[PDB]
Amino acid sequence: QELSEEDKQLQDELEMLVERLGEKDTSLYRPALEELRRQIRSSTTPLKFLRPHYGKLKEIYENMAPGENKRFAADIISVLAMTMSGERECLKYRLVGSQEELASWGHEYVRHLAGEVAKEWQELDDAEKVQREPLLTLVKEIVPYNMAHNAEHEACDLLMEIEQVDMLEKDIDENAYAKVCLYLTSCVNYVPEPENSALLRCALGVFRKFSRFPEALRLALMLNDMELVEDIFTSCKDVVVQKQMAFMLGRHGVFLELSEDVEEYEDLTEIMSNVQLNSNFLALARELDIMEPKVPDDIYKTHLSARMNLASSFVNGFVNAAFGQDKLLTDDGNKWLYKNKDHGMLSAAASLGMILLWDVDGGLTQIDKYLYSSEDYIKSGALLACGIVNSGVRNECDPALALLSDYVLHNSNTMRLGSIFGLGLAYAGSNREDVLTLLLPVMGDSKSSMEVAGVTALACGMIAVGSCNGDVTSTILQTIMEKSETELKDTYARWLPLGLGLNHLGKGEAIEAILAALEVVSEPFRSFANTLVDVCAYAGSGNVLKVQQLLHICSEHFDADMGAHQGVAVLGIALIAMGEEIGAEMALRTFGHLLRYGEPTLRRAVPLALALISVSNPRLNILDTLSKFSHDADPEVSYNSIFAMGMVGSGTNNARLAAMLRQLAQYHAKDPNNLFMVRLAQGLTHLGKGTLTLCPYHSDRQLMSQVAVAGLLTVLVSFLDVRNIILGKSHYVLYGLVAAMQPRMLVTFDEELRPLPVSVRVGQAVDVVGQAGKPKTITGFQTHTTPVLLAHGERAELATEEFLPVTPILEGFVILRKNPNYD
Amino acid sequence: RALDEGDIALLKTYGQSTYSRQIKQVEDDIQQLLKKINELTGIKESDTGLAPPALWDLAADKQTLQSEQPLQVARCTKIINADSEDPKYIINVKQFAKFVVDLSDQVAPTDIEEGMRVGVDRNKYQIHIPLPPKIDPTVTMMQVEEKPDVTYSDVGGCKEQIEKLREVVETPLLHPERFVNLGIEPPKGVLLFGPPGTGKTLCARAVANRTDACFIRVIGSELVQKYVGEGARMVRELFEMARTKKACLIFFDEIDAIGGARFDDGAGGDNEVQRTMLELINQLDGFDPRGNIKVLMATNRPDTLDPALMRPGRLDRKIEFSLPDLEGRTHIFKIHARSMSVERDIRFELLARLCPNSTGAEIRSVCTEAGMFAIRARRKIATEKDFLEAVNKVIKSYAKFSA
Amino acid sequence: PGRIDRKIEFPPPNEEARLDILKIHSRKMNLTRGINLRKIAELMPGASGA
Amino acid sequence: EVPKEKEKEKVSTAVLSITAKAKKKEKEKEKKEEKEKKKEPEPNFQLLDNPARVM
Amino acid sequence: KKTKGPDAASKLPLVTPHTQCRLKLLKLERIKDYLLMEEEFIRNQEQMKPLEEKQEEERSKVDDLRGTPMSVGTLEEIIDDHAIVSTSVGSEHYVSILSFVDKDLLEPGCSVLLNHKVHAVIGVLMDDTDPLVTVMKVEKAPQETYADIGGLDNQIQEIKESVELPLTHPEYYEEMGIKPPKGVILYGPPGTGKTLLAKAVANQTSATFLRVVGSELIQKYLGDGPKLVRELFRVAEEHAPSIVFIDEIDAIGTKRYDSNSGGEREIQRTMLELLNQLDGFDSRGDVKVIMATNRIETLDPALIRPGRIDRKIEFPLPDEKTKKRIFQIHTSRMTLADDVTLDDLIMAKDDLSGADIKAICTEAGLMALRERRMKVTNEDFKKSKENVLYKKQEGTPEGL
Amino acid sequence: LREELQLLQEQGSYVGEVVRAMDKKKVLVKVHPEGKFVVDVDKNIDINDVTPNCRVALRNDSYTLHKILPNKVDPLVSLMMVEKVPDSTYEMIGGLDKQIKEIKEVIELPVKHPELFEALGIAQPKGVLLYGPPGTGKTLLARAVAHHTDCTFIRVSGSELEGARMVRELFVMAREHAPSIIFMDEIDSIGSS
Ligand SMILES: Nc1ncnc2c1ncn2[C@@H]1O[C@H](COP(=O)(O)OP(=O)(O)OP(=O)(O)O)[C@@H](O)[C@H]1O
Ligand SMILES: Nc1ncnc2c1ncn2[C@@H]1O[C@H](COP(=O)(O)OP(=O)(O)O)[C@@H](O)[C@H]1O
Ligand SMILES: Nc1ncnc2c1ncn2[C@@H]1O[C@H](COP(=O)(O)OP(=O)(O)O)[C@@H](O)[C@H]1O
Repeated sequence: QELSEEDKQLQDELEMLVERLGEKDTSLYRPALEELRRQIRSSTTPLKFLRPHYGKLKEIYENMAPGENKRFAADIISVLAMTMSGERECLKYRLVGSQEELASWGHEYVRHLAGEVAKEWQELDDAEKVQREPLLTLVKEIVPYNMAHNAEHEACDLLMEIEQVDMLEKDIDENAYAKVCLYLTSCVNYVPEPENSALLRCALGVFRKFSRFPEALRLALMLNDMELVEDIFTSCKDVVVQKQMAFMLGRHGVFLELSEDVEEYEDLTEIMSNVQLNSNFLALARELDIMEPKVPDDIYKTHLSARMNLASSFVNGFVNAAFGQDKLLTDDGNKWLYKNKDHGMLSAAASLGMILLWDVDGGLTQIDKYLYSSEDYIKSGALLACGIVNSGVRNECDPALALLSDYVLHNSNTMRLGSIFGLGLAYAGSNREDVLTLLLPVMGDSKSSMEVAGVTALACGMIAVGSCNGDVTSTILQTIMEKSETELKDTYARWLPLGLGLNHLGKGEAIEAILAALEVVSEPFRSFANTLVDVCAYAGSGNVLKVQQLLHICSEHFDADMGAHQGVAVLGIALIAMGEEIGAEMALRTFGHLLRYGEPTLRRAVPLALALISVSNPRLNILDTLSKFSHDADPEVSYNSIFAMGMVGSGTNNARLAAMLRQLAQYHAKDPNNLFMVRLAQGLTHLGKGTLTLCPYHSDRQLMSQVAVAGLLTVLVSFLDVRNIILGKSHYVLYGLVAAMQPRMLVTFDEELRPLPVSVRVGQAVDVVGQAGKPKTITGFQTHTTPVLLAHGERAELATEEFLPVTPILEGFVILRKNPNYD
Repeated sequence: RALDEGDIALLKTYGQSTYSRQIKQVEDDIQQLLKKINELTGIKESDTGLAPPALWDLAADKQTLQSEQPLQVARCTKIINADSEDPKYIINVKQFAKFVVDLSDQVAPTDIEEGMRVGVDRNKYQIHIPLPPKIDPTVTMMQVEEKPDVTYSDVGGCKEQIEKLREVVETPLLHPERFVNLGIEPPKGVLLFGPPGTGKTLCARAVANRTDACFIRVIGSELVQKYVGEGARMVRELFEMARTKKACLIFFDEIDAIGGARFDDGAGGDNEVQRTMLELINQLDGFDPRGNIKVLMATNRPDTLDPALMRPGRLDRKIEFSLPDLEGRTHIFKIHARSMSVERDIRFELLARLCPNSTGAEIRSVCTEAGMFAIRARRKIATEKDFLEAVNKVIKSYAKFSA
Repeated sequence: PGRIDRKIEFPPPNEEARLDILKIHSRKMNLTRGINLRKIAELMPGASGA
Repeated sequence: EVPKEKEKEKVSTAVLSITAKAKKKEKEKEKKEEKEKKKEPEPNFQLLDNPARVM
Repeated sequence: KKTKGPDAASKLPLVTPHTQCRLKLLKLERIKDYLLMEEEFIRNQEQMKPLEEKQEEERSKVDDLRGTPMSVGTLEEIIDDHAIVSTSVGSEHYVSILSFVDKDLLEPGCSVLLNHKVHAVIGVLMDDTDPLVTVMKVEKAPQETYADIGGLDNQIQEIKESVELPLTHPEYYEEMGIKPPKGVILYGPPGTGKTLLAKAVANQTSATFLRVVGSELIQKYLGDGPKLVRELFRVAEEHAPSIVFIDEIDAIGTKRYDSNSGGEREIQRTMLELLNQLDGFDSRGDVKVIMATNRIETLDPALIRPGRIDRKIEFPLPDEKTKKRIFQIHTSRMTLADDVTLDDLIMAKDDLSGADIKAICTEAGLMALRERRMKVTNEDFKKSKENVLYKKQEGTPEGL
Repeated sequence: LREELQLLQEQGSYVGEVVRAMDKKKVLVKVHPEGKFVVDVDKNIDINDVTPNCRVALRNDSYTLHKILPNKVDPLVSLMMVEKVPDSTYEMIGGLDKQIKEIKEVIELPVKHPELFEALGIAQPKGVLLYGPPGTGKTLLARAVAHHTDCTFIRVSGSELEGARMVRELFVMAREHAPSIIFMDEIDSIGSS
């Protein structure tokens, strides 16, 4: 083999130089290495020739006398070790080396030096803190090089590897901080909890420094630290940032209780209370012309019975939800409930409240007449309708608390159930001390039935979701202890762990104390309760241990039938890491293999986890798999598959999916048990005319709203065993979607808070270039007026650089101000 | 200047990321697990029928095991050739067999007919089960078509063509006067030809106006096929299916390949076409005249073969149209405007004048374009959307003439 | 596609290229001590390795 | 006479990187929160009654 | 004989960086963890059996009656109780299966088992691994998305609207009562065409896709060229409603030749049958036929008419911004240089198409990998221009 | 041996080409006189012991497996239109040194290491054309990189006459090796054919 003539000549020249450097006398050692190093650091701004001289160069470096000659020798060994590395010999030589300016030895060398520093920083033991400072100083020298030469994302990699994101704040300038913070946010989804909080805290630090509060609030909501949310809300002072914070709290649904000393406090609490949510939503619905009450009959396509009529009423309420415009239950509503049979009048009135949800003024007046109804079920449904109306939306005088005064602890089981569920939906996320101090004593009542006690626990859990309310947990545990185990573990105690999971939602770690106190409970219910509270607390964390513990326990034979907790393990499989697309599309495939070879109880609970992964997101593979498994032999499996399709298509108005359900309705026309819930799935698909989505992931589909997932999980827990409970009595548990029902369109205001007709470009927004933490790139600009339905996969962007939003996140509400360069 | 060996490995290790080798090992393990879990399947059994048939229909499979000695008369099945005066049956078998048997005592000689497939029991080859297959390939399922074609306003009524064919198709099906007042049988045939256009729409209208003996749309291009005898058999089963379906009309369409051109290149170019011609004449010769079945042949040009002079005794009454005038075009506009969300307040007569002899297909096309322009404007209204109706119809007439 | 990657062409062997092909083909064979292979190849007008 | 049988049907948990990364985090929390009678005495020093099957 | 294929692969192609970094590493670790937890889950579940119930009721009743010896044969016809099956060497059996009878999966023309001796069907080979007569659905629903192409916003919006008239808002023209399968007639320079394919993948993000390129001047006596596509489009209607991409045959296979008779029978058959299928009054289905060509002149007058084939779309040459976007897309995977030499290569360039952009980007890496191997080769700033000349544009004597 | 003769009176063993090895001790097998015959698996060989694309011995009536015979399909039809890897080393190739410097870069580099091409971003070298005069230009460096890459020596002229099918077996199945150069000779298909 024959190299280039000049390449061979230079190779022989370097061979002569190294032999001269390898000679006996050291008087020529210095001149030889002076000549050598100049061309060694030539190609980096050569290394092939000195490939077989590894041992000789090591001997020369060791033989070199201490001083200048030795540290250049260590310099040459280091810059050559990047090729001849059987170990991190580059860094060990460089630590012995000069420690002068390294950045001039080529980009390849400094990048390899940066990584070896990261390896040593991780490798060094706790007792070794001598060399840590020199590596930190070396890191603080290479970060400016990475910032200049667009290497900031790997600079973030090494600083997070060495846990020095605190000085990442001090070094990064705003000119490139947006992509660094986006890179941090992406890493947040996968890093475990202690460094996850560390990256969240530093992300707040960067945005607080750079006056980037609107996205900082998004990150604060990820941190679920209400104290930090209050601190950063105080930190920002401008009127524009104050009012966008209140939209974000209002859109999230959690009410922030503050003082009137702040400027424009009345508007801030109003927009946080979502008082104008209903007015804007109806106004945009009218502007789209989507206001006509869609009859359940022509949804069914009847061109070719008491429970079936009930399902028709429920889907009508789902379609006309948040609207308040439906004469079917308003004019002849009394006739319909009178014609209705048995237990369905409560749900029909609650469905009417679903039509009137978020319509406080309109709903209360139109439900006042039905409040004085004769039947106990109608009265209870009317009271539940009031709670649905006041659910989500906050009010200054809070009419729900005064309206539900005698019914909060009323002796009648049905009347108490409606009020308790109504207060739970109303005070969901309010965390109000007065509401808690009035409903927890109702939890302590012994006259209430087992299911009534469970509903009280559900209400307490959704009110105090993600609050770690100690007295709520103590009452929950005390009520469980007082109740006898034999009657506890029958079919309805499954709500008590749900309240515990909601109260400790997104916290973790401390759950060991709760499960230790719960350890006294017998195995059939303890093994279910401890798993449910664990998965709910560790939801949205990517803790793939908690899923594999679920996978291990749901694998057991478990065949009195304690194997029911295999189902909550399946729900926990999706619940832990439903956050991003990864951890959801593959746990989806896990559910496929669960159905592919699994227990009857396992395959009963799998569609519930499938719906939890992609609620309101009609993924084609999900819809096909659910449709194929909707005809399984097990009736409960078919029921779960029917409901799963309704949830994944909920609030989408997906035409082809609706056709599939209509085909399923024809298939299941003979059996009403599947038929009425196929109708239910269609109503879920057309719920709110598709204007309100049901996915609990908001703020660019990366924030977990505690109230919405609380109500969603309550429905899925109920749908663990609907083969018994929806057939029997739980026609009221389906109304937990109010928390998860949030609008998915854009409402644009201005600095004077008036609706703007500003047009935006909307289309698929998926990553194209991954060279750095670049913002998600949108394609398919189908621009039109600002009311646009924001679904999964596709986002919105301003048509021109003329209106500057308060936050680049474009969903729900946003204020657009005139750009200084607008012309 | 290749300088690759050794050098390429060094520069492959020259740069990279700090853990590029790590992710490579990670993704190789990802692919290793992917193959392992594709090998570690779920239902790892190609044979299906796991339990729904293997729990209760299995219990009756015990019954068929108790009756396993019977129900074994399957063996092999083959056609029959002919027979003697009565008892003996000389048969050609798919085993090339010169086969004769005493027909099984359970089977009378009346049921078995020449050219029908019968299974033979290997022990004695008795005529046990004479299967009437009546198997239809997928293309034949296309030759047969829907019966209820649904009636319209004479599908853009061209009063000449329809009224000439009603006395030859509708009247014989009504059978009010064919027997006595007019000579024995109605006119022997109908040739509803014409340029691409109104052809066969009047046939569909006559099908809807008549009884359930409804037409099937067969294509001559489909009928001509590779090899020899397949087209002959296809025409035979075409007549069999039409005869069985209440003696329905047989609608031959695009007769320019089944009859071919007026010539054959060397009598070897299109000879299977000639094979189909001989058998089709043998089928639609009628033999004994019968006012039950009807036949209609529709092409665009009179390119029929030499039987074009025998057909005056068999296939007479050649009629055509496909020449819509102003009154024809505006009536086609009215029946098409019956569909969609349009109303006749539009001055559609102006557009009928604009397009001279625009068939009925283009008028349907123009109406389709008008609906497409309405949805493009996002207005589902079309009753009063007449100016927009006129605008889209005239601009597309411009595009059709010159684009 | 499938051919846009490269369109490498084969030049007919030159007199020196033909010389080398004789050497490759005549290395296996035995012959006289003296031979002017270069002139032998150059005597052939054009031709190819075949 | 004694089977000493166990029908476990059990297999372990295959958990590798982000499992083990927070398993390392659970490891971070879990850190704080017959010879004298068998050598000599084989039962061969017994006494038996006068009915005794002995070879 | 074919309905669907098990899609349990393509594990989350959304690797956001696509380059070696810590974020990509963590995503791969989460991917690889999730694979083991599944292999955990299924293995733990398959062996930790819920219950040991005899011989799973399999070997007790059916496996013995299925027998050890078996032979495979096709199933021909179905009757109420028995089954008419055409086994090997032309054998036909009229026997009632009652063991492992999955009536949905048996179907006519599928391989079934025969237990020998008293020949009774006892099972069906559902895989059968041999539906190989005419295969065009093998490349169905291509994974290419909108993001793969850029700078073609006007055409992407136009094609999306033409194909989202169905699926999205199907009641729009359902109330208008037209149900138009007009399709799209695509123009474009000969330097493009698979963009006519790449812009088609925008609609291929929904449902399946079929391709007929080159085909033939259907000399076949049966013709059936456009007619088996009609059957395949019918099969597409059975599946998710697919599109038929017939680029370069709407021009050659459907040519506006002045000749009337004696024209290879394609004008007689192909053009007429194309119009019959493109007319909504004959065939239903949400199938949209995308007609793409590089010769607008050869448009047949039947194909010219927007009355049956509407939604004419013209593909123009890329502009300066479009050239910047396509070069960015093609060079994003390769990390061209740290100096980002982007506009110098396109500012003066004219008449450069997508295929040329891909070729020059590929040749830029090849020339650097030839001998200039420097990771992000510092020569790439001008070698990208060196291989953008590359001659090979057009060559024909002198004539000038 | 007499009992072996009596066993072989029932044909002894029947040769079968194993294709599919099902989990329930089932192998499809192919027998030359008839073809596929689904059967159980012998006791001496487990379910995993069955190796596809090999030969096996069956029984007379039940056709139960007897012994997994070594390869018989490969020796019989080894040479149809293809060839395995020859040596034909590049040392024999001469006078075209300035040309193989491009073939090695365009063919040897992707086959030896596609990781660098994937890291390069451009990793689609698929076809080389290799035109020249007759004589020098027949088949060489199609047998040199064959040994340098250990792919194949599949040599098809293209002047065989239907063009459909045929190549499908060589494109996937009859490769007999994941590395494949599949060298085609002069492209007899004229422009536009
Ligand atoms: N008189 C008419 N009135 C209404 N529509 C017509 C009329 N003539 C033709 N059409 C329309 O033309 C299209 C096809 O017409 P028709 O079924 O008569 O012909 P075809 O079978 O397609 O063949 P050909 O055009 O060669 O006769 C249909 O959309 C039909 O509505
Ligand atoms: N504007 C573009 N942006 C991104 N990729 C493109 C663009 N144009 C073409 N391509 C890609 O380059 C390839 C060749 O494109 P095209 O010009 O359509 O091929 P051809 O010229 O051979 O018909 C296509 O496969 C397509 O994916
Ligand atoms: N038939 C032959 N026998 C021996 N050597 C040959 C033969 N044909 C050509 N050669 C030599 O081997 C080399 C082959 O190159 P070439 O013919 O271009 O490859 P290919 O035939 O695959 O195109 C040439 O330098 C030539 O001198």
